[PDB]
Amino acid sequence: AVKKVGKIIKKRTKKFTRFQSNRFMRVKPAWRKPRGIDCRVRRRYKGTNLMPSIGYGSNKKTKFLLPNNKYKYVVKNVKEMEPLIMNHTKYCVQIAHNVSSKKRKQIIERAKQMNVSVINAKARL
Amino acid sequence: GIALKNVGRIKKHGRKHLVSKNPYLRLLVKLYNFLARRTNANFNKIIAKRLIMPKRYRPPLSLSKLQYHMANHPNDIAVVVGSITDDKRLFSLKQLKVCALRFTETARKRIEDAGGECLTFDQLALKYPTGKKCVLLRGPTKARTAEKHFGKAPGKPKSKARPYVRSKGRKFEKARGRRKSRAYKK
Amino acid sequence: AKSKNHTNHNQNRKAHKNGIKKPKKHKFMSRKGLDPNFFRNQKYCLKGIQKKKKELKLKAKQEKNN
Amino acid sequence: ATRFKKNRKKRGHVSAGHGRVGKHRKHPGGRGKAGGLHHMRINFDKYHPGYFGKVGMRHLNLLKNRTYCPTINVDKLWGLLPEEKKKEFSENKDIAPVIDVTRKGYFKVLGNGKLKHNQPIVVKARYFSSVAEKKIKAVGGQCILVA
Amino acid sequence: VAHNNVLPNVHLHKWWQRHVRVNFSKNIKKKKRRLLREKRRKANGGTPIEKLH
Amino acid sequence: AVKLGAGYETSAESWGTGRAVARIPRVPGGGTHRAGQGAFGNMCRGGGMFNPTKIWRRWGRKVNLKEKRYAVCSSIAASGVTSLVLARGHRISHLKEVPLVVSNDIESLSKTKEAVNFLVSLGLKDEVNRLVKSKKIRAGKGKMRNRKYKIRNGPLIIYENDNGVKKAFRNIPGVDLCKVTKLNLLKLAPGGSIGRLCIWSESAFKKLDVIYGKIHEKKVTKKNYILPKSIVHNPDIYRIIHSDKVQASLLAKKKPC
RNA sequence: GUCAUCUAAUUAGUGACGCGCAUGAAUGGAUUAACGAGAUUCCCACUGUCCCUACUUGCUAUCUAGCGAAACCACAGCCA
RNA sequence: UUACCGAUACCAAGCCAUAAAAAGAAGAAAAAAUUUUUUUUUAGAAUCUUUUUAUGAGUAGAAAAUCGUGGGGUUUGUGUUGAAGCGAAAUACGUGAGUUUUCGUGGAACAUCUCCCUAGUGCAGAUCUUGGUGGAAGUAGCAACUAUUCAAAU
RNA sequence: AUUUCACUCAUAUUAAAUAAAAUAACUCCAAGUGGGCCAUUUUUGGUAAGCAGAACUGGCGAUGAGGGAUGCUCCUAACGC
RNA sequence: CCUAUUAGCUGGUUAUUUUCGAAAGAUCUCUCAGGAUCGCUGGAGUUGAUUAAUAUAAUUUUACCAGGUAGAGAUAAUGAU
RNA sequence: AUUUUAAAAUUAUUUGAAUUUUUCUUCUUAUAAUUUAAGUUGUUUCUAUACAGUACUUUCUUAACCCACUCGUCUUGAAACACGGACCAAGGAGUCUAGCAAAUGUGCAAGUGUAUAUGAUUCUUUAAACAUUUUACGCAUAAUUAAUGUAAUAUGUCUAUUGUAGAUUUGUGCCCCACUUUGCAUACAAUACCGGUAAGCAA
RNA sequence: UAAAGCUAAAUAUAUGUAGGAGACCGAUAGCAAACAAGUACCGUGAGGGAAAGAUGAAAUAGUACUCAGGAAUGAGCAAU
Repeated sequence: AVKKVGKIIKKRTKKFTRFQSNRFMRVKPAWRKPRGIDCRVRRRYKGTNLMPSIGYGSNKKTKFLLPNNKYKYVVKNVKEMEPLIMNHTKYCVQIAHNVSSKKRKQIIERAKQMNVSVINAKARL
Repeated sequence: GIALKNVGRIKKHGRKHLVSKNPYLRLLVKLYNFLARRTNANFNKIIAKRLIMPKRYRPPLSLSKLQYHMANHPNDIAVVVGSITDDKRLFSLKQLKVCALRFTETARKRIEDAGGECLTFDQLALKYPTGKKCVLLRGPTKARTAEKHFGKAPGKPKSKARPYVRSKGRKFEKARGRRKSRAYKK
Repeated sequence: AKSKNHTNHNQNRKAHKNGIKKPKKHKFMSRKGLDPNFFRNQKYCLKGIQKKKKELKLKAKQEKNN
Repeated sequence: ATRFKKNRKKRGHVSAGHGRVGKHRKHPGGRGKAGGLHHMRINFDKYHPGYFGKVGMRHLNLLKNRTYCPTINVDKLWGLLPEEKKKEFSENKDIAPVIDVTRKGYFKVLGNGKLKHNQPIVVKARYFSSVAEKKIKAVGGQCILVA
Repeated sequence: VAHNNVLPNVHLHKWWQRHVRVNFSKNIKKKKRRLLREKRRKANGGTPIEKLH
Repeated sequence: AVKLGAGYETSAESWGTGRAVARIPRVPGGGTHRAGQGAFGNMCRGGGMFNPTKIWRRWGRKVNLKEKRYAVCSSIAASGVTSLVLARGHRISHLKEVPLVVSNDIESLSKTKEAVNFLVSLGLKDEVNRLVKSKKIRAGKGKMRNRKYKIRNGPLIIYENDNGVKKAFRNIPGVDLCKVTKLNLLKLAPGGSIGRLCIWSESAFKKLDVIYGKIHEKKVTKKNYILPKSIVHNPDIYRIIHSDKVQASLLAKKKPC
């Protein structure tokens, strides 16, 4: 069903799974459109693995923003934080996975004094 | 369910945006469709449309045809979206005021010596934004060789389509179906 | 095996999918093989008309250009 | 530019765009120009009318150097020489240009076009069309035959 | 054959991969020839290596 | 290219109908692991690739001489403007002017120390630092193919005479030189990028005009070559829009639905 | 096929008959003692072939210690 | 004769996309404290921005835009304060291929989406190839050659 | 018959009506296809056939949804969330 | 080994969304499991329309045409009876 | 941030008129406010006077109601008593070259391409880049004929064939259209002229 | 100017040897063979023909000692 928090409405949860991936190990759950001929899912038989459509698209006014109602931006050092100084209340910052504890403390403190929220603030400590 | 042609969506044909990634041509297109939108000028609308066209639809125009088309009105400006090429068959030029996308080196020199001048489309927008005293011209679009193969297939009755052959000797596609002596002709 | 020899089924639908095209109906038809000794005379008429018209226009041009 | 190829966009489509019923067999109509006059006859007659048969006599060894002759038409002689020299031959009625067309690389002078009225011009060439001669003499020039 | 195309004419009905060869060494050969003739004219002690024709 | 017969150097046999096995060719014999295994075929292990790479691929390309000359001219022009050189990646915020030219004695210096000192004194200390600290071992299998490091591109020193400049400015990472007579597009636009920080000697700068048509000389000027002409006289599109002649032509601003 | 015989009963066997679909003479015809792991019918003897099955012996099966595969396998396994 | 139930069809409204359209190359608003402070914004990317309406099945087939992989130029980055990879995950984003993060493991490299170049570039099947592993199953079976037993030593 | 001059034949609703009529017309390149089948109505052969062969239109194929308990083709109705 | 011979025949032919969307007729064919060629389809592009018109229409009206199926007939012809 | 304006309605005054004759009668005259205009705003509680729980968000696992036949494939028709598939990993199939065309982008343009090769203080890269003493060759610039061959208005004019539509331009009734003016592209024709063939003449 | 003869260069080199490179492959790939590879092994023979790389910086740190076991091994308060 639809999920609605604040103004952000997510039109569908529980991401689509590939047909028959439940009962075949070689078939990964990642969605693939089934070509088939008599394919059930392709023909849209009721009660079987509905396919993604453009109609599920979230509205463009609130498309990419996180539950904190702002867009995420992934940074790798303190230098890539400069553009956030202007839109600190529209963007949250996430530190890249391959950033060391050297630099993570620096990015955390810089974002703190920049007044921009950090997503994975308590990582690697 | 509703019964509409094309499921109710209007379909247009032809170019929508310029394919050329030429920065100067992109600037020209921006300026001229701004002019077309803002002014009422069908002149500007046509220029904006023609700046968008493929290369085969902005063919070169010779100085001979330029002079011939501008013969009756001598004080106006010939605006051609293609390029202007020099015609060696022409003996003498006379005082031509022409705006064009590109000018051949020879055509340019001939025009300057004749005393006219070569104009670009930004200058044309600067001086004649609406298009007063500007005659819109274009070269022969159907004159190119590729068009000689189009139309009815070569082999249809009364077809003037030029076939695709290696060469055009007597022994190349000239015997059966091209003369009464061998079965039929065309 | 036996083949379905013939059917006109779906042919009308195919025909009407791009409509029943009408002939273009141009204004002038070529006179290549029609009424000789008449269209030849028409050629002579037209030649004379152009001769007289062009000679009048040339007279006017000469008398206006001195 | 293998990433722009159309086959890439049929990557998961089974038939690779070649049909489910007809399939993509290998040479299902024959090889090369096989079926002419038999089952590709409609193609041959519609796009290459006079293909089959032979006409004319045989030239055993040709030696195209014997009959090679480029042609220049009568309306390009004045354009052969530069513009200021056109001007200088134009205003002066006592001199005419002598153009050795053979030297520029044409052997025959053809008669299409229009020479300038009352502008004499002498042309040297190996061959002349009769109408080319008539036009050159009409403008007061002369055709000189050279080899 | 199909559609309006020139009739095919390719003379590749024999084993042509054996005879294919590509000149990867055109400019290398140019340099080698220039070096050889330069060494020739250096060896013959000021006499030009060209002959009058 | 792969070895010509690779994967097909075995005895061919596909006895496979009625054997309850796939009809793929199998190697003959017995007494070894390979006997009976799937023979050549792109799907088989050790079977040879689908379309073996051949040396007669179209490696090179033929480029029109006029187009190459146009590209070189455009690269020089692009190097002549500050914004493009800045956007390319160079740190030229302390340069006095983008088409910077230095006295011909730059062609005579012969020590990398004084070359670096001159480069710094021009204000390219940041550029030199970028080039120096950019040296880095690259990612991937390239570094096992004699392609270990990856450097950025710095200033291109264009000179007319070599009195030591070539053996003075090399060995500085990211710096390359070019004689003005043989200037190369592969150096002028590295990676197809627009605008390269170019440092000209005075003589090379002056000889550019000789090369490209002005003050013609017999064995220097590119014979009967004409500099390309723009299709617009002035690309200041919004200036010509704000000109009062066309402002009077524009009618009243309308409104959306 | 018809007539005899064989039986109680004979699409079988044997002896005859012959306008023989379509027999026949070294494409060999007719007949033949002896011979045959050749085809066929009948009789005597014989017997679990059978009426009509029963009991019994060895080796397995079976349970255990040890050892220990394979074919087959879309997913699986009640019916009207 | 009434009432009711009953669709992915119909109607009203929202949102996605497609198509078409109308139009466009610069200035302060509010709130909370107390005249002065504080907090949000204060926009202008033309394949763009704002707004409007209609429409949305689809095999064979075609096209566009996207998402990934090996390698190459350009740019600018990440790594012993632990890279790639891998297992489980996530108040995560996307419609979706995917992307990005956390923890654990790992112990030496990795990315570049700034733009572009390149290809041996994307698997569920082909009695596909190679390798590994199952249920069958502690099952079938370990049945020719008459036969073993007592005591002792090691 | 052609050409040139004249005069003028509704158009303010448009030389009858109606028309999400320009979503048109044309040109180029090219894919797939070229085994079909069913329903109503008509019809040939056949005793007849879920038979063989045809005509019109609509469908199934290529297509799900509600109903006909069940059902490729029936009725309703065709599909973004 | 030529040889990865040939196969009009069987099997397979690898990411997502969006948009458009078929044919199983026809002509010729040593053709009937194939092909070429029309038709149907996509993409590209131009000319047009953008002016509640004109072009246009699987529609009707008005005017005018052509027909010999259903029906009717056997005393109208032929053939029956 | 120059239409959530204007008006429309309502209220309170005000001007005149009308009329169904008046406590919602109507029409304007002005003013000022409202919303019934000009797509939801307010109040009060709780979350809660917390820093992560028994609440809230989310994943997973289980149920429950309704629904749901193995996919791939050939086929008119497959869940089929049609074939392939025991399972998993890795590999696995429209590519390369020649030649032609169309399309589009780019450069130059009656020219275009510098082929082979040469030179040159270039020689890690560099097997690439750079260059080419003012009728080499390809394609195009002219066609037609088996062919000897012949070869495109025609010197009255440096005008440049003729029509009907037609883009653009010019004026008269800077924002409509009707008349003029010009007449691109293109379409449909007509004319000339070139090559070949007929026919007539033919030193 | 045939029926006699010689002759360098420009030319070619899927061989051998030796160098140098690469937008090549990265152990099911790349040669069949990264290794003791035309080896093991198979066939009377002509011939057929594999699989198989990685401790760690250093084994000049490759597991000492104790306990339990016949031993393999296991465990440790012991150990690189």
